[PDB]
Order: sequence, then C-alpha cells, then structure tokens
Amino acid sequence: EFNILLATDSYKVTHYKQYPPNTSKVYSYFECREKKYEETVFYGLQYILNKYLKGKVVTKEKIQEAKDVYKEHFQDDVFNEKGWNYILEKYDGHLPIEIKAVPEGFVIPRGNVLFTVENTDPECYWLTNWIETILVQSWYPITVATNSREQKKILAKYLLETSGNLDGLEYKLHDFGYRGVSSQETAGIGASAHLVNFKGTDTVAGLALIKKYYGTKDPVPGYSVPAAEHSTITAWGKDHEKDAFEHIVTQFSSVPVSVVSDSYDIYNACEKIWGEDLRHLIVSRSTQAPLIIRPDSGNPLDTVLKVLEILGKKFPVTENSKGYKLLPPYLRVIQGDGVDINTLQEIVEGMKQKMWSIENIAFGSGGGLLQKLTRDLLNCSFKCSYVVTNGLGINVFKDPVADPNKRSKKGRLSLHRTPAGNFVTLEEGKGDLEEYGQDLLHTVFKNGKVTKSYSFDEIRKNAQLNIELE
Amino acid sequence: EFNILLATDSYKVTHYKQYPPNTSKVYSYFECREKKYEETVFYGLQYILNKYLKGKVVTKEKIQEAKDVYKEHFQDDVFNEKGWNYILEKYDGHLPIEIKAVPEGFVIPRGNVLFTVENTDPECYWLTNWIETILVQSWYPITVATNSREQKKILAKYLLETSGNLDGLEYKLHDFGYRGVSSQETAGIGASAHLVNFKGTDTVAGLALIKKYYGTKDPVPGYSVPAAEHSTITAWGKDHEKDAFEHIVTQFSSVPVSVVSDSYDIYNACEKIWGEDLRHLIVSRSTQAPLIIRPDSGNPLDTVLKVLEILGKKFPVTENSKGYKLLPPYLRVIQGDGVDINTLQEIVEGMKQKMWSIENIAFGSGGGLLQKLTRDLLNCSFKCSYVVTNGLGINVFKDPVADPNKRSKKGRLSLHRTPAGNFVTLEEGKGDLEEYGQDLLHTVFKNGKVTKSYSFDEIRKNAQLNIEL
Ligand SMILES: O=S1(=O)NC(NCc2ccc(S(=O)(=O)N3CCC(N4CCCC4)CC3)cc2)=Nc2ccncc21
Ligand SMILES: O=S1(=O)NC(NCc2ccc(S(=O)(=O)N3CCC(N4CCCC4)CC3)cc2)=Nc2ccncc21
Repeated sequence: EFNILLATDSYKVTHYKQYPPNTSKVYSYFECREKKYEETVFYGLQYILNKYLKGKVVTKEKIQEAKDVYKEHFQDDVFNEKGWNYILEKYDGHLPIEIKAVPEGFVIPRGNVLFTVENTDPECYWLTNWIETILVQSWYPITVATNSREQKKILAKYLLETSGNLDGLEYKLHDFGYRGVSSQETAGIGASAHLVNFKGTDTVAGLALIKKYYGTKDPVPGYSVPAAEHSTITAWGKDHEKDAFEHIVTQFSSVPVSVVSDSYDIYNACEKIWGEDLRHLIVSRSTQAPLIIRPDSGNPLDTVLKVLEILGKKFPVTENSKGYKLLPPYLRVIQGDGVDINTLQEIVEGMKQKMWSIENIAFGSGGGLLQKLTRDLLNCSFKCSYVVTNGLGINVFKDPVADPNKRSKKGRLSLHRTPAGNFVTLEEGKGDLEEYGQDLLHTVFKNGKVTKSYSFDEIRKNAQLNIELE
Repeated sequence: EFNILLATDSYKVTHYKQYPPNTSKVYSYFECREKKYEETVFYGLQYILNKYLKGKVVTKEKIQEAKDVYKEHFQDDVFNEKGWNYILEKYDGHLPIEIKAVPEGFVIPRGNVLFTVENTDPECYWLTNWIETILVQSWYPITVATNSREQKKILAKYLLETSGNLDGLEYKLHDFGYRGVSSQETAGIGASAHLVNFKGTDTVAGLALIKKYYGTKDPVPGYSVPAAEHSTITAWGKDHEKDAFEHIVTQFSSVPVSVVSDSYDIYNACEKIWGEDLRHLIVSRSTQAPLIIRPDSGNPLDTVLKVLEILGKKFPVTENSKGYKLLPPYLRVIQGDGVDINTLQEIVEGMKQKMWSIENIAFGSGGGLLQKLTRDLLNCSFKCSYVVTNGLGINVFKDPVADPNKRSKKGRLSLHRTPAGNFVTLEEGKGDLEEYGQDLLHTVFKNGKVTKSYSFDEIRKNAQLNIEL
C-alpha cells in the first residue's frame, strides 16, 4: 500500500507552518534548467499521475499511518493531520491540484516550462510543494528518453553516411539494462523511456508499463530475439566451445541469434571456430536469420574493428553503394559491452574511418542507458514562482549570488510559439497579454482526475528525429 | 501484479534450449569482482527474497500471460511453458532453488563469494540463471550501503582528528535523495541501505521498507527535524527574507531547524540577517535546538569556509581541546549541495586545514548518495561456476583473453575465515576438505521458503566500522 502522505521529503511535512500567514495559492513549475543536451524529450509524467496521484489517494487509515510514522521520525508532533483530513472530508481524498504540461514526447529546448502545479482550494496551499518530490522523479524518464534519442541521432548520422538510408535504425540500440538498474520499478520506467526512440529491448518490465499507462496499436512496443549468455557456452566445458556454438545455432537455425564469442578467446572463436570449423552452418543461413557474433570484452572499438577484420577475411564481403564494406547478410555483430553515448560515438566513427558500414553492427547498452544518469544532466528542477497571500499575487524566485545558473523563473508561466516557430516561456503572467498566441501547455490533471493523456504511438511520433521526419 | 516469468532479460527465455543436453544442475554465484572500495557491505538480498521470490510465484494465469507476451515480443514461440508448468504442478508454484548467503551487514573484501544459487530439481536446471537478472539488482543496496560506509569512514577520521571523539557520527550524512532517484521503489531500497550506517534520512520510503522486511527494536530506523526549503523563504518576497527567517525560527524555537540561506545572497544572510538583525533569536536557543544554517550554492568547500568565517566573526567561537574552532552550540551549518564521497573528503580536509572542527558541520547528499552509482563500481556480477551433465560435475568459468579482470571462479564455492581471521573463497569444492573451518554462507532460501533472516539491528551491528568497535 503506497501512501502519498509518506511519499515526500521529511522536511516538507513541516512546511505548511512556514509560508506567509494567509497564503491561499502556491504555484510551481518544472523545467530542465539551462546551464550539449540542448533539447529534452518530455516523457513520464502520465505514469506518475496515474499510478500515484489520481483518484482517492487519502484515506482515514493513511492519515493515521502517517501520523504514527512521523511522530516517531520527528520525535514530535509536527504532521499536518488537519490539512489531510480536510482533503479526505471535502474531496473524498482526491487532490485539489491542477497540473498543466507540454504533450508527452514533445522535444523542447532547455530552460522552458514543461509543467506547472497549483492548488485549487486555498486551504491546500501547502499541497503544491508536498508533491514536489514525487513529481520531480519525472527527471528519470525524461533523461533516459533524451539520452536515448541523442544516441539515435548519432546512429542515424553514421548509418545514413555509410549506407545511404536509415533502414533498421530503430533496432540499432538495444536495452540490456534490466540487471544494472536499481529496482524493478526503475527497470520498467527506464525501459519504457528508451522505447520512445527504439524498438529493441530485453527489459521485459517496460512492456507492461506501456500497455497499462500509455498503450500501443501493436500488441507490444518492443521486441527481441534468441541469444546466448556466457553460461550457455561455458557449461559445455572449455574444450567444447565449438560444440556449444554448433548446438545453439542449430537450435535457432531459422531466426536471428546472437552468440557470445569471447568466453576464452574471441579472436580464435571468430577466425577458427566460426570462420573455419562451423563456417558451413553460417553461410547457409537466411538473411532473415543471421548469426550475430557478440564480443563482450577488451577495448570496445579495438575489439569491434578486429572482429570485423577477421570476419572480413573469412566470409565474402561486398562494397555497398557508398563505398563501405558490408558483411554477407547472414552475419552481423553486436557490441554489448561498455556502451554509452560517448563510446557509441567512438565506435561508429572508428568503423567509418576503417570503411565498415554501420549496417554491420548493432549496440546493446545497459547501465549506460538506464542507470548512469542523474538529475544534474538536464538540471531537472521544480520551483515555486507565484503565490497569493492576503489576496495579493506576488512573483517569487530564487537567484543565488554565487550561481546564476540556479536562478529560477518569476510569476505565472506559459509556453508559446515564437514568430520563427520556436518555443518561448513567458514569465510574470505576460502570456495574458496575448502577444504570443495561445499557451501550449494543456491541463493534464485537475482535482484527482487525469484530464488529458497520450498514447505511446503519439509519444513516439512527437519524439521523432528531424531526419526521420524529412 | 508482479510476474516472475516476465522479470528476466528477454534472452534468458531462450536459454533452456542452449545448455548441454543431460544437464541436471546449474550452480551460480555472486561476487563484487576484484579489479578503492576494497570491502563491501552485503545488504539487500532479504528484500528481494521476500518481495519477489518466496511462496507461490507461479500460477496458471502467470504462465498464460507470459506465453502471450513472449509470442508477440519474439514474434515466435520460444517460451518454456513446459518447465514453468512443472514447477506449478510439482511444487505448487514455489521455486525449486536453494540460495546460500553471507549474513547481511557482513563487510567482505572484494573478490569473494557473497551468495550462491542452484536448482534443487534436475528438471529446473534452467531456473538458476532465469533469476540472475532479479538477484543481480542486489548490486544497488550493496553499493549504496558500501559507499555510505566509506563516507562514514572519512567523517569518522576527521571528526576524531578535529574533536577527539565520534559523538554524533551517525547523524553526519543525511539522505536528501528522494527526488533524485529514478523511482519510488529505488528510493525505499536506497534509503534503507544508507540507514545501515547512519540514522538521518528525509527519504521516508526507507522506513516502511525496513519495518516490513527487516525490523528494528526501535519504532523507526531513521529520523529528521524541521527545515525550510527555498519556497518557504521566497514566498515572502525578496524584500522580506528576514521576515521569513524570523517567522521560521520562531515557529521551531525549541527544536533543531535548518534554514536555507542562499535564496539571494548567502553571505549577506549570514553576516547581516542572522549575524545582526536576528542574532538575538539565535543566541537564545537551546543547545538541543540549534539553528542550522544551510548554504546551497557556489563551490561547496569555498562556500562552507566563507560561511564559517562570517559566522565566526559575528558569534562567540571557542577553541576546543584539539585546537580547532567551534561555533557556539546554538549554531551549526549543513552543506546539502553537491555532496558525494569525493567532495565530502575535500570539504572536511579543507575545514581541517582552516582549523574548523567537523563538529560544526553536517552533510546532506541526494543524487550522490543514492543515484550516482552503477553496477561497475564494485563489479557486482553473477556467473555459473558448476554444472552436472550426464551425472558428472564439471567446473566451469569464463576467462576472456583480452580482460583477465573478467575471469570467473571455478566449481563449487565456499567462504571461510583464514588463520589470520580474514576471508577466503575456496573454489573447486575444496571447502569439503574441511581445512578451513565452516562455510560462512548460510541457506537463506530453499524451495520457495525464506529459511534464515536478519533484523535491521543485526545488520547494523555487522556493518560497524572498526573505529566504532
Ligand atoms: O547480446 S545479447 O546476448 N542479446 C540479448 N538479446 C538478444 C539480441 C540479439 C541481437 C540484437 S540486434 O540488435 O542485433 N538485433 C535486433 C533487431 C534485429 N532485427 C529485428 C527487427 C529488424 C532487425 C535482429 C538483430 C539485439 C538483441 N540480450 C542480452 C542481454 C544482456 N547482455 C547481452 C545480451
Ligand atoms: O537541509 S535541508 O533543508 N534539511 C532537510 N531535513 C532536515 C535536516 C536538518 C538538519 C540536519 S543535520 O544533519 O544538521 N542534523 C542536526 C540535528 C539532528 N539531531 C538528531 C540527533 C542529534 C542531531 C541530526 C541531523 C539534517 C536534516 N531536508 C532537506 C532535503 C533536501 N534538501 C535539503 C534539505
């Protein structure tokens, strides 16, 4: 049983007592604050709204549990029982909050308002920032989605250059991060964010999250194929690596199959086992069912280059229309070790320099894709910008002397299209002057109800690359 | 509805067809592989066992769901329905797996076996590595707990050097990481791992996790106190920062309270607002209810030093018995911005060089404590070391030519004390020779039941620093 009264930073329990007396409105906003990563993919809030914020989230039992925990945690009575009982009694435990947000999947430059939060009942001035902690966790799917999309830009550039098209782009970066993230819940959230940009995942948890909270016309949003792990090779004994290979590719003779080849000696496995002993089992495979050789250790770029060099001398290589070398269609490579946005760039650039098409390879990333990210990468941040006290609205902000990068926006915010068609955030309620057309934010939550939502297919369309669009 | 059949890496669905035929046993182990962070706190497996692995985790409905999803995900029928049905029918859907583990809270050098996993029924040879993905997520609480203990070591060394004792050590690094982690579940797991070493947290999700899965004699494992955030200051308006401060310290006159002081100009706030205009409300406070001034921007060390210098000129400083300067007891500082293990060390060393006692300060860490960590930090890894095929045991391993650091251990494993009282992992079943006393791994899970558990109190005892001891 999740309890929203226990889902905040401890000190926020004490804040109701700290605002100016007679404050009736607290209005706050989220941005990826300006400080690469010039634009962000807005994704993930719809999950939070539905799983944690909508409907009857306050009960008499949840109030008593919070009172009991906070009494001990603070060694004192500081919990706002009265305020939460008000919500329970007046709104049948539905939050009197309104959230406006940019559509999911939207790609927006840094430093723009992405969502706003305000209370809808003056008695609940304290509630806006109570839920800061839970809403700010949107940084994670935004950040995964964004960093995944930045890797797609890299892959698109180099695939276009070396092959002349983008065929298969959406399967070039596979999610291997299930084991490397910090929890099951994170696994589903992060896997779903990667699927905004790609279709290949081993993180099965993402599929159910998307089905429940977003939806796709297709039965599932992402796909995989059979593959070995080191245990299914090493179990055969060190002298029987050939036997394991032969067994695995025969068991999966008619579908694609990846086979990890570096248990003992990747270069031997490629040149002597695959390239000589078992070559007859590879060159007979369908283009729809290639063997995908998997190195998994050594310098990522050097190992890929050396594997391709070996395979190129044992198998028939062609020269595609762009002048780049291409393995036969029954043979590919996957690099699933040490991949993050930086090493991905190094590997594709290294391949290009050695005249190997990016058609030859795909990448898997795990920790780099889903875990090695923090809230500082995009400076995702929630701040109060407007309050009403004693009936007077006031524009508020922070502006720390030693760090102008932490300055926050002032007053009521709105998001607009500029005359050149770009985004701009207007501060101080200036959107009301109607000089920049309509506010692009939409009301997505009001008074315990989700009022606007997006399918996963729409989110993917919104998050497309300009090259894909053109 | 969590479904263990859908809680693995997709490719593991296909592995049952890949092992050698006539394989009746797959035995695997977890270590924090050797390649800084020389020892690790084993913590978190009991959570995973209870939440996800115990009891009736296979049902007819879960089998059908898995079958339906994998048909679409693979665009093919490759799911082992027959093996999952067997578990359902023979064992009432309980997992035929035995897991042996070092006790939680144990502090073990890198490169040692921490737990092992094996199937208890020959038909379920494939199940040992099915649950790799879920068990390997133990890397996270191990790493949080380990990194938090390493920070407690730094604080202990500097507190002892500048003050002569460890009083309040367990409150010197507070968890501010709730907003900065990737999910609610991570929050609870990560906050609980930090609580192995400290008692201060704002990540309330940790408390419920510990109560449900571990348990403490005391009502709760962690504590906090009132504090401002920027909104409760800025809401007053720029010209009314002093009004906000005055209001807040008066609301919380008799308990400790932290007050963020950098909304506009931290140095002004310290020297003029706290140091002059509101000084009379500070110097009257109880030593049990100090004001804790919070800077939150700028270079973390330079800002701490400048704040201490400002305060030291507006308030009565003493020199403690070690020669270090000490604010009056009603006034302390908390640095909650930019703290990780590296910057923590820089700040305390900077303070020591400027003759400020670590008694003066506490630290809060959020993303650095709970998010900015990966499975590569301690090389937490799960590998098969032993199989039985055709009734013959075979010791198996990887040893990639280009990276000896990824070599794995061979055979059946056990963990022992050495004659000097250190730890050693015996390979190749050599523990059976009984030359090294009893195995320190204990059966913690077998055939769907959790067989040995630890209280959070025991875990804390096991994870103590030697200096505490
Ligand atoms: O490398 S693994 O052993 N594989 C794996 N899953 C199988 C796999 C194999 C091949 C590719 S691929 O990207 O080459 N790929 C996917 C899509 C492609 N086609 C499918 C649609 C059109 C292109 C087939 C090949 C992607 C994924 N999981 C792992 C998890 C953790 N570590 C390692 C691995
Ligand atoms: O800085 S905050 O505004 N505070 C806060 N919680 C209050 C707080 C205040 C002071 C200390 S402390 O370490 O000084 N401390 C002193 C008193 C307490 N006593 C418990 C027994 C002995 C000391 C221990 C914790 C720790 C924690 N939460 C935040 C969350 C996110 N960012 C910032 C903050």
